[PDB]
Amino acid sequence: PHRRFEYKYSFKGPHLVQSDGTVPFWAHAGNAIPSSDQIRVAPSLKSQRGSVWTKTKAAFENWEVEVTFRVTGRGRIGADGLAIWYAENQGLEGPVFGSADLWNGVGIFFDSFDNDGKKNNPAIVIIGNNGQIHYDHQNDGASQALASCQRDFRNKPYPVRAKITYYQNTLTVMINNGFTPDKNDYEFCAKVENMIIPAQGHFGISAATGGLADDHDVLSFLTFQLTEPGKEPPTPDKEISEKEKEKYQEEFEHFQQELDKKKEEFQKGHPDLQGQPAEEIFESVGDRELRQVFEGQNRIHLEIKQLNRQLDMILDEQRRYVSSLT
Amino acid sequence: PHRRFEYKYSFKGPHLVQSDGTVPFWAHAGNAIPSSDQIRVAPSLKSQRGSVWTKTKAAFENWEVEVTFRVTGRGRIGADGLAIWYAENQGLEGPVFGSADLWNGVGIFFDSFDNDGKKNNPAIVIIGNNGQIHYDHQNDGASQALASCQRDFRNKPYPVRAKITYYQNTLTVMINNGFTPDKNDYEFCAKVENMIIPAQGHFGISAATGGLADDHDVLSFLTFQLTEPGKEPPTPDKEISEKEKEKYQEEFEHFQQELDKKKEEFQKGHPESVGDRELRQVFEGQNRIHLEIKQLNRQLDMILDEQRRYVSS
Amino acid sequence: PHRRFEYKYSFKGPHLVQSDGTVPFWAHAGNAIPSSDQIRVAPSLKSQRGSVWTKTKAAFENWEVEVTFRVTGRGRIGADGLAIWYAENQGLEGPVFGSADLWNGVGIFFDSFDNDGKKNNPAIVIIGNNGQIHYDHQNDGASQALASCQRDFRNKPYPVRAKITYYQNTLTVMINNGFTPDKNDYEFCAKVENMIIPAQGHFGISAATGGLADDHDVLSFLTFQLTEPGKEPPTPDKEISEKEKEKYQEEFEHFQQELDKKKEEFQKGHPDLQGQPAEEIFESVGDRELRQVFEGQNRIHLEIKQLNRQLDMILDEQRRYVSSLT
Amino acid sequence: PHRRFEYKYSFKGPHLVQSDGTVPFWAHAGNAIPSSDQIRVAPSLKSQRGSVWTKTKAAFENWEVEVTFRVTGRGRIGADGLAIWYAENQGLEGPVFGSADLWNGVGIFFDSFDNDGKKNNPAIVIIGNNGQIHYDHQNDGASQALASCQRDFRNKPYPVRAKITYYQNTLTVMINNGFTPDKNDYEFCAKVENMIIPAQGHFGISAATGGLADDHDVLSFLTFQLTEPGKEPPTPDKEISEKEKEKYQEEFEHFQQELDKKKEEFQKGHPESVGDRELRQVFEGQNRIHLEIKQLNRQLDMILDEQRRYVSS
Amino acid sequence: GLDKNTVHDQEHIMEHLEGVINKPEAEMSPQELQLHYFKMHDYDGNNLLDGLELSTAITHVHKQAPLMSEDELINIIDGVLRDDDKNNDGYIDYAEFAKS
Amino acid sequence: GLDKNTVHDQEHIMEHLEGVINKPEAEMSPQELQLHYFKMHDYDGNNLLDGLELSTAITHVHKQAPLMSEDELINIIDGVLRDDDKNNDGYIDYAEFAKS
Amino acid sequence: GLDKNTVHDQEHIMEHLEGVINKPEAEMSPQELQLHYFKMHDYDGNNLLDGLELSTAITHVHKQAPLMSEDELINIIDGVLRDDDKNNDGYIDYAEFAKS
Amino acid sequence: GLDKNTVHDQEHIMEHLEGVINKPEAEMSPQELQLHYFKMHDYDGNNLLDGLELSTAITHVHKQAPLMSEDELINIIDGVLRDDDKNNDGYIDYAEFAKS
Ligand SMILES: [Ca+2]
Ligand SMILES: [Ca+2]
Ligand SMILES: [Ca+2]
Ligand SMILES: [Ca+2]
Ligand SMILES: [Ca+2]
Ligand SMILES: [Ca+2]
Ligand SMILES: [Ca+2]
Ligand SMILES: [Ca+2]
Ligand SMILES: [Ca+2]
Ligand SMILES: [Ca+2]
Ligand SMILES: [Ca+2]
Ligand SMILES: [Ca+2]
Ligand SMILES: [Ca+2]
Ligand SMILES: [Ca+2]
Ligand SMILES: [Ca+2]
Ligand SMILES: [Ca+2]
Ligand SMILES: [Zn+2]
Ligand SMILES: [Zn+2]
Ligand SMILES: [Zn+2]
Ligand SMILES: [Zn+2]
Repeated sequence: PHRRFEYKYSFKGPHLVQSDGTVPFWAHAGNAIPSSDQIRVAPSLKSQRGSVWTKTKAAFENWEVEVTFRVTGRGRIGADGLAIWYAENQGLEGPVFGSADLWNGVGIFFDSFDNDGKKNNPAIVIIGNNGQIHYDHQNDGASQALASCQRDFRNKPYPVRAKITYYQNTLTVMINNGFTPDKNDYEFCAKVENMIIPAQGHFGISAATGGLADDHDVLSFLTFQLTEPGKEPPTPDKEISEKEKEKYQEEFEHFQQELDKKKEEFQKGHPDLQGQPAEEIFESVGDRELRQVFEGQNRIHLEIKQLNRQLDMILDEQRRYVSSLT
Repeated sequence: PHRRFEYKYSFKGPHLVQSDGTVPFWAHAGNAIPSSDQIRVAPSLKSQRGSVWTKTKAAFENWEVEVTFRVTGRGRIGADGLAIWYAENQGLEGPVFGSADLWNGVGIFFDSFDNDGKKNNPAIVIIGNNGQIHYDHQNDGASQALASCQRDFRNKPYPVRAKITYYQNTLTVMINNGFTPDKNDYEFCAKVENMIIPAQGHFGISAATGGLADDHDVLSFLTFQLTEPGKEPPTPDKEISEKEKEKYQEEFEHFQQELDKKKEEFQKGHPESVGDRELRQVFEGQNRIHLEIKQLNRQLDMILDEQRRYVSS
Repeated sequence: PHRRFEYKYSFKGPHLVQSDGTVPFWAHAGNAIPSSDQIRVAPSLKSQRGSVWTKTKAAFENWEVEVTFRVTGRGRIGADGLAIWYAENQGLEGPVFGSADLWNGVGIFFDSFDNDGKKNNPAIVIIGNNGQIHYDHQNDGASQALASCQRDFRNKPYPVRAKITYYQNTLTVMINNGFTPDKNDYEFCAKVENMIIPAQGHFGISAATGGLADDHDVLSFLTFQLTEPGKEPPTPDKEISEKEKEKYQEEFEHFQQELDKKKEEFQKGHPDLQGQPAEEIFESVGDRELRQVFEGQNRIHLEIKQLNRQLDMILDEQRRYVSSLT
Repeated sequence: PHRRFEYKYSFKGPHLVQSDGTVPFWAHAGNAIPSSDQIRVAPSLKSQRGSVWTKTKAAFENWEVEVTFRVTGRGRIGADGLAIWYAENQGLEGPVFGSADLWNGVGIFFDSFDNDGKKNNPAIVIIGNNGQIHYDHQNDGASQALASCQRDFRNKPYPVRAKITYYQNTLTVMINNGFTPDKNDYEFCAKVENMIIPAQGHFGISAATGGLADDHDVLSFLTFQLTEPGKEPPTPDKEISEKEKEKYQEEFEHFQQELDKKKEEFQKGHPESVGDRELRQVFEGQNRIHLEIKQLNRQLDMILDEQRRYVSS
Repeated sequence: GLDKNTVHDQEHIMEHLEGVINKPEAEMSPQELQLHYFKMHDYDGNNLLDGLELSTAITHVHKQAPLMSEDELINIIDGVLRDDDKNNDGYIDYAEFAKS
Repeated sequence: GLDKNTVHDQEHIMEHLEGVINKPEAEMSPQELQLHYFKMHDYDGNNLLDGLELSTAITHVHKQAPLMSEDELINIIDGVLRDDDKNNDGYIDYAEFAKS
Repeated sequence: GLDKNTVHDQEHIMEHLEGVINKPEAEMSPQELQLHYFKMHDYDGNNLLDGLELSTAITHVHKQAPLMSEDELINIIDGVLRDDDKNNDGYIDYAEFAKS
Repeated sequence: GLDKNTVHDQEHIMEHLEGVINKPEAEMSPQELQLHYFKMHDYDGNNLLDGLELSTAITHVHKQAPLMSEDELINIIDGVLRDDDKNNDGYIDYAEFAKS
């Protein structure tokens, strides 16, 4: 289908927040911390709840939503987790992943904690609700689940990219798990066929944290209206001539390569310019634990060196005392 | 020395923040996030500054502060770092570890980023100031370092503990590196003799984050007034009778065990993991090896000095 | 639907093998080791390949297959893995999970190694082949996959139970991951709709092992013919009377409880009867590594005790020598 | 003692089994599974017995065997166990660790299951036999144990190594527990003095599994004939000229480095993980601590005995 | 082939009950020992005798005669299932067993 | 402000006891309930009460009420410390607490 | 609202190119600096100007005046997109930018 | 059996060199190829050849041939050890190998 980007229902860096300190076209509430690069919906503190919702309602019969997010934790178990919503009303605060219950719409829940005890978490659960059903958070929504895929999204070297597509009453969620830096590496997670959602509603993200604490960050939210090939606009007749289209782009590319050649010799011209790698950023929990043990052994090593030196001194002085007396 | 705990210049859990949303007796500013269990002075976001400062000034000739904190980050490299201040005025915001420059007092800087490039970070730097010198951010304060240190306080299994003591015009910084959950496991890190500080100032804590981001959480900050054993005036008959204390304490120690016995059956009447316990056992074994080797060092010192007495004869 | 157990296409313990040393109605080949409790299709040795296939072909329009299996490994990464087949011809030996390629049928591959490098293994992949397509083992069959669910089946406290149902040209795979001892705890893994398989074929299991080595064991294979409620046999008119059915079962239950009461007081009558728990059997790889480190510290502890005792002796003897001279 | 390696009574990788499917010079029987890298003498299945025995008998007055093996099981409790035999005849099948009872010779039993219930397993038990006594399975051979030991050879990061030496009618069993990849890291486990064994017998290895199941894999089995330094007859001029040896060895040591330099660029011309390297570093650090403490013990012994010489004067 | 005297045999039932139950009975009613015969070969515990359990009931290892061939075993099991099982479940309940 | 009735409130000690102690209490001696008051307001586990703990004791919301100004709580805590703590450690022992 | 003098302004282009490129140019052709203007605000790197990048192009933080309200910003961005974007993609290519 | 031509086979040393060494060889000195023969048949890395390694050297299948009886290989290896090994260590040094 044909894709149209919608700016009023999207947000991204590196200028995510205005000078006021609020995301354009989005209202944030709870413990959300909007920054210039991402939104920390729930910080790694006990009992945090945050949400960011669109101000204006979106009337799209078919849509695509691309959410880039990172969920980080110190331990192996994680907090309550994240949730992407397309509802009728702004949930804001509440008990369901930092948002209100009894929502009329669709919710894709990235649940990191195993309340049910089934040992199948973290997971991605597609749940559609009509405003009368209550989400059973102690059961991880197992009875109410319309779709469930068990894909670990916590503690990844690269941000996790979820793509949620509503098209022909079919909702498909495809996830790039963040093992590779390539953005276009999406893999199928789940689908729901023949689901009815409200005709117009608000997009939203929410996050919550229980006894264990995770950092839930959303780097970018991207919204695309989808149009069928049969239902396309009649013509892009507005375009004047293809000749100017074949006259402008080579000048644009010539400018790009000239700018690159202008950049190259002066990147090395100023010695203060440097570069920092990102290899140190990623470390697994068990790897960090083993490194901590290796660091802990250094005290023992230094104390053994101290003991050896003291033994050397006592041996030498006993030697010289024995020589002196004899 | 005799220690008197001062509640006005201290904060700790498990109820650290009131229902209003502010730390009692402390003013937070910047990107600090006070919570029930700790204060996240600077979160792991780009360009974050935070500070928590006492409201009322402290008039102590000798003092001691014990600070428990965690500096946790995804990367091996660290953020700008953490700072503990005894100043004249509340710095609040500023460019020196999230607090104001040109302070009149002393600042203990836990610096986790190597701006100078000398490969000597993270480190603990004690810097005194009188208000007429700028802190050198790019040189990590090496030029004005009264004392220095080299300890890694980042990403430790247990929270890092620091005891900073001003006694007889001497400042001593002792650090438990966070490899053991023992509170009184401090090891000597730095000291400065004959340092003058303002006789009445504010106690503050601050944190800052640069391009790389760490979370600087402060779990507790306990301030003690120190007095000399001879300078403390003893008041006769001020204390209660000793026999009454004995009777009270014996009934209290009986009743606490009675309460424990009451709770033991009911906890299972109405209803740590593997690997975590294994890691805890590994760290306990490392601590046991460390303590045994220190005991061997003490025994070596004892036999050495007894041999010195014998050699003298 | 109505279920009928088929013994000729099934095998289970605790009498899995006859006195000859072969599974009844099944032919084994390769490095398979049929035992009295399970079949070790591929032992934990380098370059092992094993297969067990039914002798007679099964002509079922709808069927259910329940495979109980255990895949165990010392490390975190595993061998090539296991495969369940419903083919036209017996694959026996070959390069595809210990069985031949170019199979005409359906294969559910429990793949434990990540040949593609996508970091999405272990996984369960449903692949249908018609005899002309070649399984791309270096690509984990990603291009040829008809279904893929990422469920970790390696190193589980209880055996993993997969249920594969072909019904109305729909193939559903539901997996109990082995976290709980309850057999009837199946969770949905994958489905394929409108797939055409050969009308009659052989059931089979195969397993293979690459550079890394895993133990692949099959405890039980159970086959059920499925009949639609519309397509049921006309009547179970053969049954004579319900009165005898209501006369026999209470006598049977009375015998069962009498046998239990006969057993109870004589279980404790003989003191040699004991009981062994199964808690020791399960341990994770990282848990075993940490326990190995803890065991390794004991040498250091004992050597420190030896040093302390020697220091005590030297201190005491220097003390007595000093006292004697003075 | 001078050691001569005997290939006929040995087996090792990386080509352990021929294309026929049998170990050279060795006959396997029972549930043993010879492979290219090791022999799985008993797999982790219920009621498995396996044995590998030499074909030709050995006539050595003094001998030494080095066996590398792994006993790996899912559970903390172990199977029946492993056995190393110097016997008169090939036991093959039987009830004593998968080999025949009533053996005439010596058996070193690595027993990992506590049949007796004395909580002293796993253990290494040396049992001599003349053919007229049954091995007591239920008592773990405690009654007829010439020597004993207590080491855990199950589920170790590195393969467990054992050196069994018959010299001057004395049998010594030394064990590297598998905490280090060093081959010559043996520690004393047991010894028996003045034990008589048959002057010509077979070398065998065996394993058995009871209700609980372990995999007993033997990676290598190297047998050396031992001769005394004085008993060895020296042949004059049998060795080559020393200068010719020097020229040969210097050209060989040049050419091996030349080959390494040749391979280094081409390996990357046409093209261990994190955590595994961390675990290896942890084990290396533990070994370093162990070696340093042993060095401290040796220094303590040196100062102690020098003080004894001084006290004598 | 599931003969009446085979299930009604006392010695076979006594050998199977040896060890598991510590009360040896000199005599037993044919119905009682047929309940024991149904209970002993139900290894899974579902109180139903399927083809695989009858395979170990017919062929046996008792401590001889060569083990029965695959075709004859298939014929005997198929005959027993076709005669005694009327619910088409593939199993034999105790009512089905006691009926024939 | 360390009032006798506030320490002797049966319902308040019952509210603190709810959850942690499954067994409820109906009648209680004054020493019993004052020891519950001392133990429930001792979170650190050092068996001593300091100003930071008495601040929580006086100004915890329960289940409304205006939050006390810091000056008033400073005065109350200072009065308690001066009246009861003869130790001058900054910590209130149960001897010092039980005097009042 | 994407005025011709706004993109054609030399000082704005010079401030944005300050630091990133180390060659300051005293004069530049309007087409050259309009290519620079298109390149500077394409933060993502896809060579397309969407609404979110024009939001940071119109509203700004330069080191004043209060930040432009949400409704006016929405109207300006919607007008620019409706006038210059004809392919209904939601983005503006350099051909679309140079046309208007 | 440690024949001069078998050690001097250019194609056999090339076959052993394939894979491990990316660069192929066309002409080779006798010392060069005999050192390749010594190194490729030294798997343990001890720079010494023993009977277990010479057994693989003589009786490895490559790409047929009847597998040699154990007695013949015993005779060949014993002859090599007696002729070349003056060391009596049970190991063949490259001095001992280069004598023949
Ligand atoms: Ca959950
Ligand atoms: Ca769950
Ligand atoms: Ca710095
Ligand atoms: Ca520095
Ligand atoms: Ca694979
Ligand atoms: Ca894969
Ligand atoms: Ca035993
Ligand atoms: Ca024992
Ligand atoms: Ca049954
Ligand atoms: Ca039936
Ligand atoms: Ca307290
Ligand atoms: Ca006190
Ligand atoms: Ca763009
Ligand atoms: Ca466009
Ligand atoms: Ca060698
Ligand atoms: Ca030699
Ligand atoms: Zn029988
Ligand atoms: Zn209360
Ligand atoms: Zn600008
Ligand atoms: Zn070759």
